[PDB]
Order: sequence, then C-alpha cells, then structure tokens
Amino acid sequence: ALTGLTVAEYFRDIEGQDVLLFVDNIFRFTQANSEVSALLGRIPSAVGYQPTL
Amino acid sequence: MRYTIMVSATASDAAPLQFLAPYSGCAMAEYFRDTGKHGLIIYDDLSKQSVAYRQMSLLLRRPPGREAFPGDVFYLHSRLLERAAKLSKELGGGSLTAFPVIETQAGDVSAYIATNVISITDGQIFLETELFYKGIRPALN
Amino acid sequence: MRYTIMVSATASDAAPLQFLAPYSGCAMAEYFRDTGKHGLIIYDDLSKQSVAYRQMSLLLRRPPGREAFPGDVFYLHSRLLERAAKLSKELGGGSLTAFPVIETQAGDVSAYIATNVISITDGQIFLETELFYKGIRPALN
Amino acid sequence: SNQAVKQRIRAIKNIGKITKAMKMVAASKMKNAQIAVEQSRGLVDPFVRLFGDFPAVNSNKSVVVAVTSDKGLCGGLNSNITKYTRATLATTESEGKDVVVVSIGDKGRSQLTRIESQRYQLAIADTYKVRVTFGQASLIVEELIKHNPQSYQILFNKFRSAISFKPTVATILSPDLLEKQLEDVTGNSLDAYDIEASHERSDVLRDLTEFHLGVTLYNAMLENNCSEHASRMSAMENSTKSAGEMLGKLTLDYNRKRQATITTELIEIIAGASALM
Repeated sequence: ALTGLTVAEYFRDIEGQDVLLFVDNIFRFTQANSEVSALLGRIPSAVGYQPTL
Repeated sequence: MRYTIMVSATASDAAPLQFLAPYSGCAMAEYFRDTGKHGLIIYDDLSKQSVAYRQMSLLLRRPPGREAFPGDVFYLHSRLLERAAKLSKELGGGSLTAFPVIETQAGDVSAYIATNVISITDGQIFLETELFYKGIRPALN
Repeated sequence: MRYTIMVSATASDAAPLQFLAPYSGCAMAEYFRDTGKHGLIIYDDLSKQSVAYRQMSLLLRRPPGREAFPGDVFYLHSRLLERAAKLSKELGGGSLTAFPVIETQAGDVSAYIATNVISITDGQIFLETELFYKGIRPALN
Repeated sequence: SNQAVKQRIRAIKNIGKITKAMKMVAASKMKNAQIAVEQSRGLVDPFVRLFGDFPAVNSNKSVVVAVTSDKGLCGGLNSNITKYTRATLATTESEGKDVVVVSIGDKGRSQLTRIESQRYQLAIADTYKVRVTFGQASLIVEELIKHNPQSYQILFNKFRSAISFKPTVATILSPDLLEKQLEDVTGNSLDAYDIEASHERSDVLRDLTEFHLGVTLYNAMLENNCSEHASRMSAMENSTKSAGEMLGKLTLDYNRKRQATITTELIEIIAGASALM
C-alpha cells in the first residue's frame, strides 16, 4: 500500500495533477502488520492486534 | 479563531504527542483559569488519547489490563479532567470548563474508557445514532 | 481411485500433519496443473486445518487473536487456495479447481474462519440444515 | 452490550408467553361463545325463506353496516371487512344512490374514514364488553331506523369454523318501500299468506322488517364476535411462532457472545501474565 501511495504521490506532488487511488482492502495492511507484530516481541493490544494499529 | 487555540495532534503524529496533547491544551487553557479569566477546553476524542497511551504502555512493556489498557488509565483522565475547575475569588475567580469527547462502539457505554470518564465528569451529553436519523439533531438522549 | 490421490491426516494424527496435509495435496495436484492437465482438489474441513494450526500456534505461545486464532490464519488458507488457478497458454493451460469445505456452527456464516475462506474463494455453496432435515438433498441455499 | 442481548431475550420471552396466554384466552372465549352463535343462527332462516335475498337492488337510500371488533389483535379481520365494505358498496352504485355507512366496533371507526369519510354517520362501540343481547341489537336497529332508508346492508364474518370466516353481506329491505316491490311477479309471492295482523299488511311488514333488522344485526354481531375470537386465536398462534424463532436467533447470538466474552477475557488475562513472566 505504501508502494501504491508512492506512485500516487509522485503524480500528486511532481506532475501536480489529480490522481485516483483505489485500494482494495486496506484492512490487509493492518492484518499483515498484525501477523508480523507477533514475532517482533510486542505485547498484543485489543482483539489480537499490534499496539501500533 | 480570535479566541480559540487549536492543539492538533493528528493521526500521523507520534503516540506520545497524542497522549500529551490534552495536557498541553489544558495547560494553555489553565492560563486563563489562573489569571482570572474563563476558559473552555474541548478534548476531542479522549478515547483516541487513551489508544495513544495504550500504545506507549504496551511498547514500554508495561503489563496490559482491560482490553489491553494500562492500569493507570483512570488516573490518565482524572489527572486531566480535574484541572477543569472554578477557582475561588482569592485565586482570581477564574474558571475552566471541559468537554471531553468519548466515542462508543455500538452505543456501548459499558466500555473501559467510557465508564472511566462517565465516572469523572459531572454531566453527560449522550448522543444516539437512532435519534440522529429520526430527524432529532442534536441527537441528545 | 484410478484418477484420485487421497491424502489423509486423520483426527488421531499430529496437528502439524493436519496443518500440512492440504499443502501436500496441493503440491500433488499442482503437478497436474503445471503439466497442462486439470486437477480437482477437495480440502475436506479446512476448518480443521485451522484448528490444528491454532493448536500449533498456541503451543508455540504466539498471541491469540479472534476466537483464539493466530492472526496469520487468513494467510494459512489464502496461500493455500491461491494455488488453485487456471494457467495461461504460455504456462501450459492447466488448471486446478479447489473445493474447500468449512463446517459452520449452527449456520453462523459470520464466524472467523468462515468469513476468511469466503473472502478467498470465488463463490460459495451453502448447505442448510432446514433444507436437509426436510429431505431436500443437496440442501443448497 | 452483552447485557442488551440478555434483556432482549427477556423481552422476547415475556412477549412469547403473553401471546401464548392470549391464544388460549381467545380459544377459551371461542368455545363458550360458539354456544351462543349457532343458537341464534336459526332465526335468520325464516326471514330469508320469507323475504328472500336481494343485495343488488336499486335503493334510493341505503344504510350499510360493517360490524367489526373492538380490541385489536384480531389480525386482519377488520381490514378484510373494510375492503369488502367498498367491494360491496361499489356494486350498489348504479344511479348515484345515497349511502350511509355505519360501523359497529371501535376498529371500524378508524378504518372506514380512510375510504368513506363523507358517508359516515354513526359509530356503535363497546358492544362486546359485557356480552351481546337482543335488546342491544334492537336499540342499534332503532338508531338505524331513525333515518329510514330503502335497504340495509350488514357486513360481517360468518363463523364457519375456527379456520374459515368467509365474510357475509346480509340485506334487509324497507317494508313496501322496496321489499314487496321486489316480490310482485305475475301477481305476487307475498299474497300467498293470510295476514293475521291487527292492522293492514303495510304495518305487519313494517313490524316484520324491524324484527328482521334486529335479528340480522344480532346474529351479525354475534358471528362477528366469535370469528374475531377465532381470528385472534389464529393471530396469536403466529405471534408465538415469531417470538419463538426470534428467541432462537437471539439465543444463538447470545451463545456466540458468551463464548467470545470468555475467550477475550482469557486472552486479556494471558497477555497480562505473559508480560510479567
């Protein structure tokens, strides 16, 4: 999602024009960081998520 | 905006900047209380300050409690809301009026941070989503 | 049985074998996908592979999430079912059709593993107890 | 939010026992008021084998009565009568005839005004509070005789059994204002009978049609009361069905919330203990 944001932010900041960004399931970003955060030695937050949601 | 200060700790700010911004705004508003004037502080989403506090407490490895929150999360908000006072006339007669905002999930006021701030503040303005759509706006229960 | 491979990690077997058996069967059916033929794979009770993986994760002391599941129990089934594909003509044109099976408790489609596999697969076949008790068999909703 | 569901189960379960009580109440009232309904069914028969059945007759003035229920859990009985009111009241309309509409029962007072408000004149209500007596139907016939049409229409539900109440229009014509005028064929059919009155035939039919109106009105509001009780017994039968299926859905969802509560409190306790050890 940060890669797609970078591609959109070039067109916004450098080309200086309107972008349409469609992100199918930005939840999967949070779920992926929640898969990762277990193995980073973090105490889990609510339901099972990272403390940095 | 002639009379307004805005203390803005947005979502991209660090978690200690959002935990500490209600205290910074209370300190900017306690200037008017301590020098005989009158203040009005509005902490929009204290329920988002406690999530910023829970993030630091879980990353400082302080042991989690209810839902994951630290034990001292009642003391987090009662330290802050008790600074809203009407002072005596010896101290200037100044005043500070607080409006903490708490967001519930499904009208569930039985949450952890919700039941803390209900227990701290004097009044309560409970807004209902079913009264909102019946036309009754402000949706005050 | 002339055309079927039968992989079985039964209830007496270890939870690593029950976690791994759909990947073993998928590697056996991907032989037919990769050489231009067509495969059919049936994961009977993928809801039991999720339970075996939950056993492995809680015995590894990984933090439980929703219902107790490890948090990568979506990735468990997504990286499984994504191998069921239809390949292009430059890759042979082979295919692999998957039939995951998920047992549901009392018709609760809003369960965790159920709504995980629903958002992976291309469709659903819902089989109801109220149609099955009446003798309408297959009890297809 | 886990105690909103437990009190909603409480509400649905108390509603489901209330409606099961009212079903048995309606069934109890249906059997001890059927012992008065098919007793009064006999006296309607001599007037129909004497005067006949003339619903579509070109009355100048007509008083149509839709006798309905007073209490409201009857379940679409009164609305079916309100629709047959206009369904039989438009089949009279051939020359611009005057019509007075009258409702017996409180739930007809509210429902005919939506459809026929200028042609409404009277609401008889509180009629099934104690019971239905013939002096009561006589007084209602008197106030329907204060203005004196050429025809009467009574719309009600004929209590066939506890399942079917197929609705009935019974018609009563004023004595020779239209009734003997509907009887004269190559002579007349009323002239077979020897009038043994004190005064003339024009007064024995005057008394005889008021007696026919009283009998028809009494039987109409007795049959309608018994069909109301059986319709309520069939209406609170579906209410306990609905309050049982809603209860079963709510019990399943409560079991889900109970399991999720135990799991989430356990995960909180384990995460608290693991951050110390």
